[PDB]
Order: sequence, then structure tokens, then C-alpha cells
Amino acid sequence: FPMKQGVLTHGRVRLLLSKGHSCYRPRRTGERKRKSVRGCIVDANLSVLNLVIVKKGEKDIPGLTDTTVPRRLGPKRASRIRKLFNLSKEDDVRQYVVRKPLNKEGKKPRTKAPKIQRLVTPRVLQHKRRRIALKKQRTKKNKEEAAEYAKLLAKRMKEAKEKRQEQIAKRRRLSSL
Amino acid sequence: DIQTERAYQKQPTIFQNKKRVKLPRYYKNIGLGFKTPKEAIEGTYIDKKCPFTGNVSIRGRILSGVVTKMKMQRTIVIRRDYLHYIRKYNRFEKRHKNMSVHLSPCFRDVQIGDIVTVGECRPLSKTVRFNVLKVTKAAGTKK
Amino acid sequence: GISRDNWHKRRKTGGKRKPYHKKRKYELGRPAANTKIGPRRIHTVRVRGGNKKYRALRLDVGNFSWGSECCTRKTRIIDVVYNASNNELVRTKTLVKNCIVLIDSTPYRQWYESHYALPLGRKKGAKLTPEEEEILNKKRSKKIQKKYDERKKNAKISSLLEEQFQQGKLLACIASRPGQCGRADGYVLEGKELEFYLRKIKARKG
Amino acid sequence: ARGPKKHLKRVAAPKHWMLDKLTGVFAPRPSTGPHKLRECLPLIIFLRNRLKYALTGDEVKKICMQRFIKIDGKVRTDITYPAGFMDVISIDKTGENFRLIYDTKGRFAVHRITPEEAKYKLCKVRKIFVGTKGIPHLVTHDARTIRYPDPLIKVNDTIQIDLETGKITDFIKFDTGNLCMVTGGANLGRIGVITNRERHPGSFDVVHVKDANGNSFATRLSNIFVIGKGNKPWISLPRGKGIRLTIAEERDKRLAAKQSSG
RNA sequence: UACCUGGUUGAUCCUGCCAGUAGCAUAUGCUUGUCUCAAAGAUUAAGCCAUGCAUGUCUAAGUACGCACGGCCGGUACAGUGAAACUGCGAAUGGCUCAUUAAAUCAGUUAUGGUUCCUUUGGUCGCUCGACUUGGAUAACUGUGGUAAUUCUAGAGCUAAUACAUGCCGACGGGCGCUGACCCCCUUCGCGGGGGGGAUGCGUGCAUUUAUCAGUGGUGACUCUAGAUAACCUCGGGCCGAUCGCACGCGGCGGCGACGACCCAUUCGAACGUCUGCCCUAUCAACUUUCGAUGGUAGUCGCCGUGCCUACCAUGGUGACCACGGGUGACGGGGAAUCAGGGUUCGAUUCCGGAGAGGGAGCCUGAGAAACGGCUACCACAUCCAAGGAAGGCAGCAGGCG
RNA sequence: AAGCGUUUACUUUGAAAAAAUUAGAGUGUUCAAAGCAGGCCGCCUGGAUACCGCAGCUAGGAAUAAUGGAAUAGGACCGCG
RNA sequence: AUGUUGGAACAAUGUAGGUAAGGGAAGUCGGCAAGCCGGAUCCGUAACUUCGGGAUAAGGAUUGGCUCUAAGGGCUCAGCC
Repeated sequence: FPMKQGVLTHGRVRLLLSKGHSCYRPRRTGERKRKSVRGCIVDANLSVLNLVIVKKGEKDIPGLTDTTVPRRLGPKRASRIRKLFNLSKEDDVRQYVVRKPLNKEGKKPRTKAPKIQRLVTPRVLQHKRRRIALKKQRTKKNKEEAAEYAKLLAKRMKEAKEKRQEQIAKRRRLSSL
Repeated sequence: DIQTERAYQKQPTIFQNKKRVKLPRYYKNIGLGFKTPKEAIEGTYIDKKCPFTGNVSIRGRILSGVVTKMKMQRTIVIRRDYLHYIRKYNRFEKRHKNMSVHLSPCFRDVQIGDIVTVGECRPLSKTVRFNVLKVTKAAGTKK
Repeated sequence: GISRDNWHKRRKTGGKRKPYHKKRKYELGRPAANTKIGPRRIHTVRVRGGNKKYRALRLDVGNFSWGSECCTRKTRIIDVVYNASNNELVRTKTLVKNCIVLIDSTPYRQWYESHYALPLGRKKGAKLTPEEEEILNKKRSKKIQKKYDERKKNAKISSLLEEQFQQGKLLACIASRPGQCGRADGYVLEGKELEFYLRKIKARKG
Repeated sequence: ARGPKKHLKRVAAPKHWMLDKLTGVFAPRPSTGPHKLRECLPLIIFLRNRLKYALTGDEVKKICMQRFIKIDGKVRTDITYPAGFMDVISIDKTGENFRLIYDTKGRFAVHRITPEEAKYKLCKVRKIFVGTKGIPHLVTHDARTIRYPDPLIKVNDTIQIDLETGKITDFIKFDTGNLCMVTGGANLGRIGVITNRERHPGSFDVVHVKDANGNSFATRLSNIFVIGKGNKPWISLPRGKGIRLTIAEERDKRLAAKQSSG
């Protein structure tokens, strides 16, 4: 049974765990389940302890301080390339991609490269230029149709008040008979 | 006369404390050809459940019945009589349904036996879903 | 949990209903907010339809209104004196809709001393040491003085409303519902509305 | 239940679709849209069951996504689209245009309209809505929220909108003597002039409609849809022209048609 | 097709019942050559279940550095497939059963002006006065492992978003008002009256809340929608594109789209009400209540109307027209059998609506569940165990026992 | 042309009135139970119609069966002051 | 002034008071003796009956202190006792 960060005991307890909690893998959305977890204070009732060396000592262990395990993946986002090589915000960072060589029997020697994410390209710039056309389309259309309606509202206004004078003239003509 | 509770009852729509140098009483029409009573306009009763000085809208069915009980305050109990046809025996049977109807105090002189006309609206209480629209006088009773 | 269902209780005639289903989710009821006086601590809760309700628990200020002068300002609430629903909501100072509370007068007093610039409150004997309102009382333009002099036609105030301006504590009624929208807005008692609770508060004291 | 329905039984399908009950237990459940479930006709029914281009449901699936079906100015690729009253379903491949018009019975009639007729359709407005900045709005039968309309259009008038631009051209005032289309009930599919309006406050107003052959009848205003002024319609009319001549003479016409040709 | 027959007597005519007669299922016995439809664990056990299956899902268009395949025109990044995984949606539909339930469900009729809303459709979304695209985690993977064991996961390096927070150049150059510096003109001996302009700043998009005031457009009727003034902008802050794919024609603009949201109508539901309708029972005639019973006031909570609940009041409300209560071998209806005419009986059963997943109760997520082919506990039953612990709900299709 | 003109029960009419089932139109599933097709040298067509009582809405009638008018006149009309 | 005296010791048997782990009448002719309950407030209360009773039947809950609120009155609507 895995032990839980910050439980303030040394025995074993059962806790309700939701998404975001340690030692739990949800399957449904908002799923909650009881999980038996061990205490955080270490005593002689343990089997395996995960230990992380922060500061290397002057002695050199052959198992860990000698075996070099490099990075697994190269940086992928466009802005994370700039901070790795201390580049500026104006130069091109596409040629500074961290690619790897590929060599094995049965296949030709190829080279694979990651896709640079959040990088400025003419397709995005065209798409940015596409949505400002809609803003120009919207603002022109509201001004065109409201002025047409305001002209239309003036169009009805001359006929509505002209026919108002027909009733008022009738109101005097009927009273004259 | 009024304001005998813990709180201050008043018409919520109007404002009665504007700068000065009677009350601008709120009243609304109801529709369906029903004439609003004189006492609602000129009276000093205030009630949120009144169909003329309150926030209730009359919709749905319009019924009528005879009033049988008035010991309850601000609401009354009416009686409706009808006959149910049985298809086996070609006869009828007297069945009555006595629902609770809110009585706005705009109608002042209402007597037991008057043929009341009610109107459907939102449920005012657990059983009250009907409000008085007009009070027709009982047969005869000139004294 | 606590639920809002009509079928759990008796009939009109007095007979007992027998349930045919368990508790439904749309009949849900929640514990009361019971907000008090303090720094702003409002908890948002999801409600039916994927909406939000603001469960206030501690509130200090509110956008009360003074309707005769057509002005409203945000002022801090200090005390609760009267509640019509229950007397235990006065001892335990709880804010719900239609509560008679006490507020400071300086947000409204300065508006009288700026837009009209006349002495309100200000028990005679002491003059303003910051001198800002004294500057605002005088030094008007000659063409705007006539417009300023027409502002004194309606510069009269009722004695009861002026009396609570003396101590700086105004009686005001809560109009907004606090546990749902989270705010504590309302209005100041005036005239017939104001004199009614003054009889009731005196009856509360005795 | 615990939510909205998603299936549809074949028995529970409306009678005007005329789907046979021996084929399948289920019915094509119409997707939501500008028309209600019952009086609409899904695009799968109009193709497979009305026009008989398609045989199975997978065959309907492929044709609709070839982008060959253009309903009232916009291509929809859903097989169960709620094609309501007079949706101008335009087919580009054969140059043919369909407008969904009711027959003399309650069924939708397969009416071919001319291409110049396919550019306009008649929509019944529902309410005059004031927008957030004093903006008049009209809501049609297919929920077309048209802002800045003509101010003289009232609650139950009809507007001759234009499909390629989405704007109105003319409108017909609701008045006695104008042509009408009875959209609902026992008189479903009737065409006649309006002769009498009866007012019922609180209840539903009923309007008497005089048929072209003098067969006057009544219908409530909720199932009433004007189509033109006087005796002049604004669209093309199918055979029968919405008369509902009584069943004594459909016996005569069906018998006379067989013996005349031989 | 609206129909009878035998039987009490020594024999007669009646009443009277019994038994024959014909339908309709349910079981069962004997027997059976062909073909077309079609019911089938409802009745006692809504009793218990070995095992197998029944809800998963990718387009050119959200993430592609898994060679797991594979093209060579590459250094201008990913040719293009592609397991997995993050993300999005569905999983609240359908299926089974009829246990509970007697104005209750449900059926006909209306209302939501008393409400919430996934998806779809049609509209809005440079309006606000201050960026050629921000940030850091993490899954897959490498590798260390534990437990007898779970669809158990623990630790260490990493690496992306249509996952998570953040936010602007522009439109934006100025308009409207309020402070209003200060100025001009006329007239008055003179203060005074009127006509005006005005630097500066502030506020000014929609959205939430409070207060106040006049009627663009409607409803049978608004405290409707719109309009104006005064403030408010929920930090457990409301938005106002910090997305992707195909052609590409001319300092930057254009066509075809998908996705994404704020808001309004639309579709779609859900939910409460309104009038009428329900089996038997009096060896059930009075019932309901200060432990809400029926109304009033003020609030809480709720999506909203409401004793739904609370606090203060009135003593009210139903009933012999059967209230209340009990039984029901009662899910209700559309309908089925059977009848000249009327009626009787049935309706577990394919369509509609309600209830449930062994019995209660409570809850997470989600628009929608009090979901159980979702969890959390108790009760009853049952499973593996290394004895430490873990794990289940066939009234879903089969199937097994009773 | 629009509105108001004692109220009902009752009678007539119209709308609103899920399908399936019921009666019933057409149709040689070779017949029939069934099903909604099909027939002619592309066309012709169908997939009707009936009731939905009982309850509720609307419209003609005034016989029958109910309730009521003014007799301490606060009675009905016409001008009124 | 402790009942017609005092002082010092604190042994058994006594007389008069008490307390006892576990069991709870197995003791004894016999629950003898001892022990349980106990006042007040709010619920609730059977068989039987001569309808008056049984009945405080039986069986349950509460009780302290402190700080407040409300109600129940006299003298001229408010004040004062």
C-alpha cells in the first residue's frame, strides 16, 4: 500500500480520493473512491523507501553518480527553445531544434524532428488577418443596415404624419357639416 | 388600520418619500372585460396578493362558485357543485369540490351565499390557487 | 440531504401521502448562508442549469440608496438593530433581506457638502481642519452661483433623517437577497418608513 | 426518465411520414433545429422513402456527405435534419429544386419548383422583439432572428425572405380575403381565403377560412399561415391545390381515371 | 343468429338452484404428414447467481520526437500511416421488470406572466480609451519497484495543447456629457438678467445588484421589452479568438472551412399547477394540528410559484355527495375477450407516461442521476486470501439453481 | 365590417383532438391469415375515411328541467338643477 | 453544659452506623433484615370495573450556574410606580 504525502501518521488509513490526489487513478469524471494508504512518518514497518539525493557527496558511488542517463525528449514549444539557447525574440528558432539521429538494422538511417508548438507562421498570421476582416465586416454591416433602417424610419415618417393630417382635416370637415 | 405586523408593509412599486415642496397608490387593470372596483383605487388596504394592488397575474381557466366559509383571514372557502354522468345508469350524482380562494379586501361587503367568480393564477399557498375577481350578490336579500 | 418536496407532507383534508419514489435531485435544498459582519468571504456554489450562486458568509459594505436625492453610495455596515422575521437574528447579527442595519454617514454626508455644500451633522463649535469642504462651500463662479442658489430650494431635510446624521449612524433596510447574489444592497429608511421602526426599536428597548 | 430522449419508435412516428411498420422497430429520430419534431420531415425520409434514390440508411449517409444537398441556402450533411415547411431543398447535380409543400391530405407533397422560385421563401413571423439598443427584431417560423425589419410587420404576418442574402423582400398583411395555408390539424393542407376573424381573449382566436370551392371551414390562428393577397398566391401550387373535396368523389375520380385510359 | 335442455312429484304448474351448451386463455394427456405468421421464466421467488457478452468513440482540419510501419526533394520543423496517452463527447439513451403506489401514478384540457436547458438553427459578440502570440506543469516513454492479488499503483528524468492560468498593439481619431479654468456680446449708474463658447481630467460595450423617473414596440392583463439618472463589477472575479486544415492571387490584405466561447430567440426536454375522471371495505364516522395541521405577514432555501422550511400571529382545513383509515391476488391508460341492446371480466406484456436495479440512506461529475453495466457507508447474501488484506450485485441477452 | 346585448343543463355544429388497435376504401401475399403496395408501354398513382365519448373551448336554438327581476320600491326611461 | 463522674488506651465479643471486586436470593420455613425507587416539569398509562376508579398504574426525557428575550399589572396616548 503506497504512503501518502502529508497524512501525519505512521500506520495505515483509508481515505476518499478524488482527481488530483496521489495514489489514485480516476476512470469516470468526478469519480471518487476509498483507498488504503500508509502513513508518512517512516518506521520499521516499511518495505521500499524512495530516496532522492539532493546534494552529491565527495565520495562517488558507482551505481548512480557514474551512470549518465540523459534527457528523454527535446524541447518542443517555440518559446522554450528561446530560453534554452538564450536567444532573442526576433531571430528564427526553427534551426535550433533539438533533433535526434535514428539508426537501426532493417531501416535506412533517418532523422526525426518534433513539431514546434506556438510558432509564428504565415498560416496563423493569415488566420489573424482573417478574423480582423470579420471585425471590418461586422462594423460596416451594422453601420450599413442601421443607416438603411434610419433612412427607412424616415421613409415611413413622412407617410405616417401626412396621413395624420388627413384625420385632422376630416375632424374639422365633419364638424363643419 | 394598517401596519399591525412586525415589518413595514407597503406597495413595492411606488416610492412614498420623494421631496415635497395622499399616496400615489398603485393599481392595475386585470383584463377579460373585468372592471376594477372603486374601493381598490380609493382604499387604503395594501396586500401583495390582491389582483389589482398586488403582483399576481390572472391566467388560465375562470370559474365560479358559492362562498361557504369566511372565518379565515384574507382567504375564503368556496363551493362548486356539478353532476357526473355515469354511462351504465343513465343518471347523475351530486358532487362538490370546496377549494380555497383568496379574498382581496377590496371587496368589502361579501356575504356567505354570494355567487363568487374566481380566476386561476400562480399558487398562493399550499392549496390556494384561485383569487376573487368579482362578487355577484346572492339571490334576493334586499334587506 | 434536506429536500424541498410537497409529497412528503399531508393532504389538504389531512390524510397522509405515501411516497412512490425516493428523493430526487431537483428537489434539493441546501443549508442557509447566514452571513454576518466582517471582511468579504463569499463562497460560490453551482446550482441547477450549470449556473452560479454566491453564498455570502461575511459582509461589510453595501450599495445602499437614498431615494429622495436620487443618489446611492457604497458605505460600510456597522450594526444590526432590527429584523422583522426573528429576534434571534438581531442578537446573532445576521443579514438577510429586509434587515434594519446601521451604516456610517460620511459617504452620504460629503455628498450633501459637495453637491449642495451646506452644514449637515457638524455639531456647532468645531470647524473642519482638513479645510477641503470649506473650500467647496465657497469659491463658485458668478454664472454658476445662480444655479447653485437654486439648489437651496430643495435643500431641506427631515429632522428624523437629520438626527441620525448627527451621530453618524444611519438606519437602512436590506433590499437585495444576500445568500444568493452575494451582495448586500438596500436603501435608507425615510419618513413614514423610518418612523415605523423607531417606534418598534423603542418597543424593543422599553 | 433522467434526461432527453434520443431514440424514436416506428409506432410513435407521426402518421404523415407514412413509414411502414414491418421494416424496423425504430424510426429516424429527427435532429434538433429550426422546426419541431412532429411536423418536420427528416432528410433521410425525403431521400430514401419519398424520392427512392436510396435503399438503406448507409446509402443515405454517403449521399448527404457528397455535398450535393443544399437545404434553403446552406448545405447540411445530417441525415435527420428537420426539414420543415417550405424548406427549399436544392439539388445541384440534377438542377432540380424541391420546396416542401403540403398536399391536400396531411402528407408533405413532392413539389418541384423552378430555379427562379428557389431563391425566395415565405416565413411566418412570431413576435416583434426590441433589442438591447432599441433594435426591432422578428422571429420567423424557422427561428430567423431578423434585426431591423419593416416596422409595419405585425405579430402574425408573413415575410418573403431572400435566401442568398438572408433578408426580406416584401410582406403580406394579415387581412380578410387573403389566401391562406392551414398548417395543422384535421384541416391540414387546406388552401382558402380568409373570411372571418373571431376574437377570444385568454383563449385561442379562431379564424374562418373560405375554400376556393366555397367549402367554408374554421381553424384556430395557431395553425394558420397566409400565402398571398386575394386570390393570387406567391408560390407555385401542387395538384389538388388544397381543397379536400369529400371522399365520395375521389372514388369517382380514381374510377374515372382508370376507365378513360384503359 | 336476440336460442336452450335434463333433474324435487303417484302424476301437474311454478319458484328455485344444480348439472349439461358454446366462446376465451393457462396448465396437462393422447396423437401429428406440409407450409406461412407468431407468443414464450409475468402469475409461486422485485428469489440467488458460476461463466461469456451487452458503451464506447478521429476527421485534410486539438495535441505525432512510440521507426511500430514507412517516401527521400530535406536540413525550411513535422512526407504520410500509426499503437498508446492527454484532451473533447457520449455514457442520464436503449433493455428488463411491475416490487412500491388508490386524485397518488396515469388519461383528456390548459399554464409557466412561476421556471431551467445539452445539442441544433438564426442572430449578436474593433463599440470598452490602456501582441509577428505569454507562462509552467503533466500524460505516452526510459528506468527503479512493492503487494498473493485488483482496471492497485509509489519514486526519479523528462516532453505538447482546442487541458490549465494570464493578457494587449489595434478598432482609437476622436465624439457625448459633468467638473468646468477662463473668455466674448447685449442691456442696466450699479449688483443683476439673457445668449454662448471653453483647455484639463473623469465616466461612457454588453453583463450582475440597488434606488428613482417618463412611455420604440406587444400581451386579455406587467412590476414586460426598450429609455434616462445614481452607483456596483462577486478574487470561492462574466465575457469581449493568445486554435487547427485546404487552395493560395495581389507593406500587408483576400477565398473555402472546422473548432471555440458571452448573450438573445429556436428545437429539445425536465418540473410544478389548473378542471374532470379510480377497485372493495362502516365489524373504518369523525379525521387533521402547535413534531405544519389550514391560512396571514416577514424572511431562508430552491431554477422559480408555494408551510418547502423558519420566526411571529388567526384557529383554522376535510367529511354522510363516504372524509380519515384498512385491504388490494392494484403500475395506469391506449386497449383484449365477450356480448342483439345494454353489460361482465382482464390489461405483468412490445406504444405512451411513472418506479427500480438485493433493502434503505447520502453524494461526486455532468446541462440533465440522488445514476447503481458510478461511488460512499449500514443491513442480508456471497467471493479470493499468504489471515496481513481485497473485491460483488443478470427485475440487461444467453445460461445455471430454487 | 367591429363591439355589447340573463345564466345554465340540453340539442346541433366547428376546432383541438399520438400512433398501434377497432370499423372500413383500394390492392390477386396465386387464396387467406397477412402487408401497404403496385400497374403500363419513364408515366400513373396510393399509403383514405370514421369516432375519440366522459371532461374542457367556441358558434345556432329557446321546447323541456332549473335560478332571478319592482309591492318598506335604493323600480325602469326622459330632460335635468 | 451534653443529662446521677472523669482520664488513658483502640483487643476480641458486643449495640448503633456505613462501605464492599464478580455472581445476584444459589441463604433462609419464609427476600427476615438490608437494598432499589423517591421532589418537580413535559409525554405516556393496561387488564378489570359496582364506570366513581385502578393511577403517581407500568414505562420514558429534563433538572446546575451565567447572560438575554417575551408574556402576564396600577396611577395621570406617553411618562411614572
